[PDB]
Amino acid sequence: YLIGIQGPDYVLVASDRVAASNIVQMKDDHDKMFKMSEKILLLCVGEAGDTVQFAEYIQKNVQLYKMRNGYELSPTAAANFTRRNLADCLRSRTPYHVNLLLAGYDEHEGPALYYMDYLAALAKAPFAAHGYGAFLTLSILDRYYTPTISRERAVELLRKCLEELQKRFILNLPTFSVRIIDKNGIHDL
Amino acid sequence: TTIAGVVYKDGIVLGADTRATEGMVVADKNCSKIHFISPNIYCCGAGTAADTDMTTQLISSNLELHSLSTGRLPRVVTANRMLKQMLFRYQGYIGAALVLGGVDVTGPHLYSIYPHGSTDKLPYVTMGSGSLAAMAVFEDKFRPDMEEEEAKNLVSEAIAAGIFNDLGSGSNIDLCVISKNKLDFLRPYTVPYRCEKG
Amino acid sequence: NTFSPEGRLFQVEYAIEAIKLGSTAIGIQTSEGVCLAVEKRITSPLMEPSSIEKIVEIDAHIGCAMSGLIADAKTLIDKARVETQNHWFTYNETMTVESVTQAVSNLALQFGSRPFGVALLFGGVDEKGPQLFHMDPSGTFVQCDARAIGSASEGAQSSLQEVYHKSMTLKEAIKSSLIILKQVMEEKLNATNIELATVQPGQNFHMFTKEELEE
Amino acid sequence: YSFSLTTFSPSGKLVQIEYALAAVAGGAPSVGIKAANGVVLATEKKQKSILYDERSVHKVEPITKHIGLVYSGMGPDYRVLVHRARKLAQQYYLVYQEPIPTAQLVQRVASVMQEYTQSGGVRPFGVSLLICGWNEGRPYLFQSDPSGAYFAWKATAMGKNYVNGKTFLEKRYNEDLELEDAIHTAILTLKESNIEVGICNEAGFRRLTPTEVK
Amino acid sequence: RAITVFSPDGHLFQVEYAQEAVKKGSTAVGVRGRDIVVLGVEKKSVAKLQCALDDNVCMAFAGLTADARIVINRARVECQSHRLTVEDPVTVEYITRYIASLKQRYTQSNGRRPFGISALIVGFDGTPRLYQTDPSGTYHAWKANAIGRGAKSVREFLEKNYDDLTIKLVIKALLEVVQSGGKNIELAVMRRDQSLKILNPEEIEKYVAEIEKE
Amino acid sequence: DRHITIFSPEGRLYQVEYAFKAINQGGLTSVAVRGKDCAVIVTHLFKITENIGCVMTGMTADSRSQVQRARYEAANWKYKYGYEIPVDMLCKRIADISQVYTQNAEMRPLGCCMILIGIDGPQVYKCDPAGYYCGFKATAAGVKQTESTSFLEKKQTVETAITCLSTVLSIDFKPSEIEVGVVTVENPKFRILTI
Amino acid sequence: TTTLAFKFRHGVIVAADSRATAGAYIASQTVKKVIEINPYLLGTMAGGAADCSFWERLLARQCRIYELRNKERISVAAASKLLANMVYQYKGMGLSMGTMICGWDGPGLYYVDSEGNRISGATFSVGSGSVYAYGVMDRGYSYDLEVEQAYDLARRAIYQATYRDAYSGGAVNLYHVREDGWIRVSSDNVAD
Amino acid sequence: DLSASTFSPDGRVFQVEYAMKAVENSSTAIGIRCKDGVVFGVELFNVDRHVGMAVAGLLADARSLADIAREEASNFRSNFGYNIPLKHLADRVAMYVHAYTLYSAVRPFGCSFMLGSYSVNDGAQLYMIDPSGVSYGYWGCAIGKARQAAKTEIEKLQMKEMTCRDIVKEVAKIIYIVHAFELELSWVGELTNGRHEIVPKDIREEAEK
Amino acid sequence: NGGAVMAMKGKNCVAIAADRRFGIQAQMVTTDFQKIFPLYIGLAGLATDVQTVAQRLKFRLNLYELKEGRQIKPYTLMSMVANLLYEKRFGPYYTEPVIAGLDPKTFKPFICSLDDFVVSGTCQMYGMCESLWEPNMDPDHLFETISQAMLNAVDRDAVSGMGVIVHIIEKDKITT
Amino acid sequence: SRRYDSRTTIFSPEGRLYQVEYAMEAIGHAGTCLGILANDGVLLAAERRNIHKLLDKIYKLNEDMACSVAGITSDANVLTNELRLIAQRYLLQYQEPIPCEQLVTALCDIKQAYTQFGGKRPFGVSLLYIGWDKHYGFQLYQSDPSGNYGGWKATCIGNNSAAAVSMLKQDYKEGEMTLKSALALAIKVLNKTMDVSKLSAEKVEIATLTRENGKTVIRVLKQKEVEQLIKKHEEEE
Repeated sequence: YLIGIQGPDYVLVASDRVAASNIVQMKDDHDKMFKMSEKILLLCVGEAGDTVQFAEYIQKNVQLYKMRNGYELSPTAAANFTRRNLADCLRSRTPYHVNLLLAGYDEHEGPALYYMDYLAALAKAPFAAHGYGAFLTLSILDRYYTPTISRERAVELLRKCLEELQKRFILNLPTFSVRIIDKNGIHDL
Repeated sequence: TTIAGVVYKDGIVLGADTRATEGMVVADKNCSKIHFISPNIYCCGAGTAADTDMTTQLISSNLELHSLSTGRLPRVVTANRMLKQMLFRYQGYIGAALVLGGVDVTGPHLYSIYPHGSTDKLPYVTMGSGSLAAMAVFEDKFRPDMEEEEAKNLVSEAIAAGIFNDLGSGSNIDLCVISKNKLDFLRPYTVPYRCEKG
Repeated sequence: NTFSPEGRLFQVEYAIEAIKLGSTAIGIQTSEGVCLAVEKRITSPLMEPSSIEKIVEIDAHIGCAMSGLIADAKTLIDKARVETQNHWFTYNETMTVESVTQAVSNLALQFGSRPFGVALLFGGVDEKGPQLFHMDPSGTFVQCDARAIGSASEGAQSSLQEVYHKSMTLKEAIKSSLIILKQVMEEKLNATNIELATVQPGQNFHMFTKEELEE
Repeated sequence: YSFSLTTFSPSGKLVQIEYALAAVAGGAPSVGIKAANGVVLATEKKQKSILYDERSVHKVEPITKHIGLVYSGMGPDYRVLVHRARKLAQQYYLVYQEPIPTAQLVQRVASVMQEYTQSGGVRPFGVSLLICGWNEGRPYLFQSDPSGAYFAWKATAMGKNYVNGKTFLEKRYNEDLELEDAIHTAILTLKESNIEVGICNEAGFRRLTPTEVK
Repeated sequence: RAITVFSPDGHLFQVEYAQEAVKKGSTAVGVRGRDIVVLGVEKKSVAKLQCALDDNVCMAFAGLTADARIVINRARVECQSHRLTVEDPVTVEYITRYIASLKQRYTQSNGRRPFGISALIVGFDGTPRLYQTDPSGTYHAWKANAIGRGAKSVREFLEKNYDDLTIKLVIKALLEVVQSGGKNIELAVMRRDQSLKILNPEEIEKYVAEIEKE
Repeated sequence: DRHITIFSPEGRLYQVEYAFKAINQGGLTSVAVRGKDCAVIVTHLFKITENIGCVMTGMTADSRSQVQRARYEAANWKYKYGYEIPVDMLCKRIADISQVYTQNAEMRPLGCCMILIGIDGPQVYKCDPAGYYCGFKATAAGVKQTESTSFLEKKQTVETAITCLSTVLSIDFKPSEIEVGVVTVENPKFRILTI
Repeated sequence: TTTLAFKFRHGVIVAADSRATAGAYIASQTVKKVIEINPYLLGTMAGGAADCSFWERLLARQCRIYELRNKERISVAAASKLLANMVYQYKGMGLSMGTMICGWDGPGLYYVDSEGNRISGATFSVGSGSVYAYGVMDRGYSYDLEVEQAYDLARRAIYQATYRDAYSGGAVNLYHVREDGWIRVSSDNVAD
Repeated sequence: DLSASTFSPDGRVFQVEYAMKAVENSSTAIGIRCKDGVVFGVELFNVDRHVGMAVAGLLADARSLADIAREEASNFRSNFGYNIPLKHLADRVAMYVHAYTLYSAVRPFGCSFMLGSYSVNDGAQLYMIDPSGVSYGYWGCAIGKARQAAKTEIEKLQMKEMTCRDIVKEVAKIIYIVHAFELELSWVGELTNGRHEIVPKDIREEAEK
Repeated sequence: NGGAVMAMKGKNCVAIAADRRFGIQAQMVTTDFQKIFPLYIGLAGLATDVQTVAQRLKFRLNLYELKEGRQIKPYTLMSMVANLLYEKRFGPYYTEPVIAGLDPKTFKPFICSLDDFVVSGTCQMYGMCESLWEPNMDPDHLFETISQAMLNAVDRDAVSGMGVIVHIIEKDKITT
Repeated sequence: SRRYDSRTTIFSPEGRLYQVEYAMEAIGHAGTCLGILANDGVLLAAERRNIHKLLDKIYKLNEDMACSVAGITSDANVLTNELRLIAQRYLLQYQEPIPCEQLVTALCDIKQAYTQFGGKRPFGVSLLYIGWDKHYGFQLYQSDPSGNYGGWKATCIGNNSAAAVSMLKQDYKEGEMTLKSALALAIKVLNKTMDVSKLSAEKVEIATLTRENGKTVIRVLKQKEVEQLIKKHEEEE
């Protein structure tokens, strides 16, 4: 499960720290954070190596660009880049099954997060979620969220969504790796 | 989807209906099917309209390149032979079939060409969804020794037999004469509340 | 490509001339142990005294000294390591020095674009005990007892001719290289003017620390 | 081979292309005029042995519905260049479905002639050819040359004694002239230096019909 | 065709020519400062109308820059590819090895010529490492080295003399021996984990003026 | 220079004209006449297609490569179109591949003049190692080719050709020396006359 | 095919049962699952028997080519990563295994599934019996653990796994990767 | 002039001629078309069971053309069934011989070789292939060193009604006059039933006698 | 997934309209998802193909638009996407493009679709608009008919709706 | 065979490639051209190769970037084609218009490959890039006919590049230009470089790159405006 919120001067994203094959989870420290730049941050739910075999394959390009050009890409620019890859893999022998949120904060275009379908259906998202806990949570966030908010309030709005994943949902996802992106750049919470 | 052709004394009257359906809905009530491969030769299409249009464009560019090169207007059999091959090579991925008619000094030829690549010249041919219904009328009524103008009275009724009796085929008949004497296109040929502003 | 009217190829004999501008290297074989030795080949003082290298490992049992065109050597060296590990992967035994050298000889004159200038000295103690195969850039490997490769090496060859001993002791054989390297060199040899590497019958190949070299 | 036979001279001149321009200097004269009814292109061809044919290999070969070419230079080279020009035109028709703009066919064909001034093992095309076309509201008269440089013209000349032929074309003619009237300058500029002729107008590309050439 | 076929000398033609080509490059001074690396280049030839491969590895090529970027691009693809395969970033040594292998490759090749650059690859491990790489594909560690036009005389200037002080060395070599240029010189200290960082010319005046006092 | 097909400073390919001189030094003297109703050729007679023949003239070895290429293309025509390739189309295509020898410096002009005869009425095409082809009315190619061309210009068809070879090579023949091929209106089948 | 591993302040212990099977027939009970790559880091074998040998032969080869060329040790992070990459390529080919990289670096334990699931935890059990092995494991596991107490924990947790898993029988095979590196700490029997 | 693609100004490629000289050196082969059969003699290769070959010019290269001819006979037998006719085989192998002349990189052949075959329809056929790829039928062929020198004695013979049976001795006789001589002889005529085969040793010993 | 693509031509003004939503299965993702990319085009069907064809087409189109500053003819654009999608007849991308917009400088409308009005998409529309179409409408009217057809076909439809965008192309104004 | 090959990738004993030196000299045969940056826009004057009566160089790389091609025409077209492709491929996947500095590096990679390997002749054509990349605003780059590129505030290329660019050394004051000063200096230097005292409208054509109301637009000057600048020139004389 992944969650994303767009705020006045921030982008808020947060992730369950878990993975499981079989009946048990085999880790609870699992980072569905895939930070790739100072303010370009993938978050990839999806099964197996494909989530990270893709994530890093994007990361090294997004980084390769920064050395080769001397400047950092826009959240949109990185988004359309990963979008392109996923569309190519759909027709390929290997169609990756990665549902990801590309958070980012451009300065002069402002904060933006993007939902990205595994098939490859980029869309700018005012707020978004991924996973299967997405069916539950998106209603809470759709009701509650307004145009204004604050990073202080964003914490409460997100803490309320955490309740759904334990209290009504079957799977136990117990710790949430909350993080923000703000003009300052990324911080853990 | 009733396309047809007849070899009359001076040539070939091709005939076609203006309908294309995406299954059970008519998406085009004015569909052009008697595609101009060349000024001399024309090819009706049936089956999938996409395959028919595009394959006809390929043979068009091909035929018009060969005639452009010799400076002599191409033969019908040539058109057919590359069509035979073109519809064979895919082995049923080109599932759209073609009725080619043309005249070369050698005179009229009209081959129905099935999408697996069988080319068979015959005095009457029909194809499309309506073909069974159409071919019974072409069988019953076609006569060798038919004249030039009576073919207009022989394909408009035959195609009409496919317009009424069939449900894939309908709409205005197209009829395109092929003769060295003259060529004729008759694009729409034979015809058989306000949402108040502000 | 052109066999000269006098038989032998041109580029190869020119590659043999390229060795003459390569470091002197004694390739001692004691029947106890292997003692590959090479002049540091350092000339520049702010060029590092411990980062320059002349002799590389191939397996844990085979060392490999090099001479001639130093840059060219590393291609054949890396491919030798790939060959030996491939042998380990397929047969679980380590690849003996005769075949480790042979595999590198096979690649030597494959120019259908230009020949390597490198002379190599594989030393590996293999079940036979000590073995020391010199490798010419002519694609010819030869088993040796004492061969010194490189530029002042011809004088090192003839010097070796009197002092070569039946059998030999490991430490005494080492001392032979330590003395001969003073002769072949223009300067007075210093432990930072040699890089010695030795393989005792029982040990895995060791680059020799400098303090031991002064003695 | 894999190595180009085009290399700079010490001051940066493409010697083989310059020699290709010398090959253009040979060949029978060509002439072409944009008049205002339509362009005309015409060329000297000769009986030579009196056993020849005149309808066998016209220098005036239609390329597309309303484009044509006339060459000066080597005749053998023209036969294949035309083939690729027709290839580009028909390929364009199946992709874009309109007969390709005159300016574009000239550009694409120029690129073909440029490829060999950079491509291995091949010499540059000797042939230089007028490429005359009429789309939309305008008659187009183009000159492609051996390096793949091309220019649109209002009047131009090629082959033997183009040097004087162009001079006549700028003084004996200017502005506009009704198509046979601008053929007047063709037949009389060509005279300075059998004959094939072909015209464009807006009547499908056309070879000036033989009874009326007379 | 084999390009770098051996001479009857035993030398390689293209390689020695490439050695003289870097000598035409500018005086890419470097030294492995005990604190931190510092490197710099000179002779920008200011008309007034006018690298980093990682956050550890950095490069100060001399030679012909036309080739040098083209080398560094492939080197940068190699850095990032290594970071995805081993978890940690590439070490300066591994970069130096690849660039040296890459440069070697073109001598033993069909149709290629050695890259004319001799790069001063530099970088933290947090201990400074200051390699030279030369067209041959030889790579040597150094603690001071300077490759360029008149850089050899600078290396000797260093040999007899070998944050402010390492910068004083890098300036001193140039503002005593090479032409005095307050803009031509572009030294960039790389701090331990701060990315190679150039200074504004006024910040360079820490010694560019203090050398005028010395 | 004069070795790799490239242009001379006169804008002239040297290797091409060397190939023409090689045709002249092939030592044979072919002539063909286009009658209204028949198309005599005389000299190496070939049957490129059952309806088409030609005589190569020049290097002997060189003739066979282009004979086989002519049969390849002639057969491939019918395979993609389904009617005899016209004599014009066949000569055009073989000329188009002989240019490839000229465009490419790798490979060399095959020195064989190619006098095609066949009815598309009767056709007498020439082809050169240049890549130039044209329909003549009464061609000749070979050694005494120019001396024959005059006699052709001055000008029963079989007689024209045979008296032309007789007068022009200035020799009275034996029937084995003059191989003769006719393609009569009624006989589109390439056929050696057999005087 | 159980192969527990866990790390604690005085080592990383890797225990493995020795049974291997085809059908409900048991071909052997002699295999030592913890295929060696390096004196100081080691593999595992779970899933199909041949896969783990082969992949870890390729791993041992590549780790060796690396240690020669780079002239340094390959790390547990890097070792698992090259491994994870190499097993990914054969994802969808059924080359299934549950190899683990272990070794002192601090200690590094990275479980590495065949579908490319290179995850770093500290506490693992891999294989069929893992679900049994897990429940015992957590109950004694603390980072505050003596080398002996940890030996007992690895042996109890393997012993309770083999007791229920039909396809896992054979003797416990501890390897302890302490600071220095691994030793065959116990090979001791289960039929005690 | 020295490279094959180039033409010398006069009208030939001199490389091809230098390659031709190689067979002008090597000693005479002599096949003789006869009332039945072609007795190859060379002071032999089973190209096919049907076809025999007698090479001349440097032997190294000659074997490769032999092997290509064996390949050519086999591809023809497979694709068409029926045993290859020599009039087509000559033309095919000769075509392959011709390709070299045309491109700079590969060198022209040194060899010239008379393949021959008795067959029912064709009867005896004796075709010689030059390194230019010029193959012609013959009534007799003799190539090598004594090139016209052998030709005067095969001219002295008048096989047209000589039997193969005289010729098996006569080839060796012509060899002896133009020629110590190692002798080789072959019989391909209807008694041998088109099986390419060396002369029976007693007749071959008699032939040298 | 999908989405609806209204398109309609009455008088020189060229109407086109579309739903602004797409769904991951039956759950709406976004209430804003562009389908009408500016002579305009409106693709519907899969989102992956919507975006893939929009990208590929703008690319091929810009190479032309730089090569001649001559604006593209609608018919040639129709051929451009026609050929572009038929290249996958073995792996065909699922999206239904319906261009709508003027023929340059003659102010002449050309609408068409590709496998009066042309509707396409997941939809409801073809039966709804057909007898309501007037062959002459001022944009003021044109907006009204297309907005009715849009809203009525799509409010009923399950998987489309929740936002409407309407471009009524004219040289004088382009209303939204 | 390869005996002919003159290499044209060789490295010379003087240490400077042959074709690169010859490529520099090809441009001297090329006609005058100059681009002049300002703080609001970037000019590109160029001189139409001859005035010839009966004939009836700057191109659109993007709408936000454009190039001037100097050294030769036949090669230039292929360069422009590749530039349009690189730019529109970058616009394809990254979905933002290519930053101009990058577009230059890409074409110069393509150029450099011709010198480095393959035994093929290099493109001999120096280019300018006028543009306004997002990250730097207006910028101008010059591409040497071997890989190089140099961001330049004003530069000339073509015949008398040296006299013209040197004339701009002191006659282009730094960081003061309103676009008006760019037109004045442009018209000056192009005036001084030709032996014709002033220049005719069939000589100059000026593609000014101007940020047109938040949508950057390249525009070749309309000839009536070209002649007001020239008509001003006649009185500047």
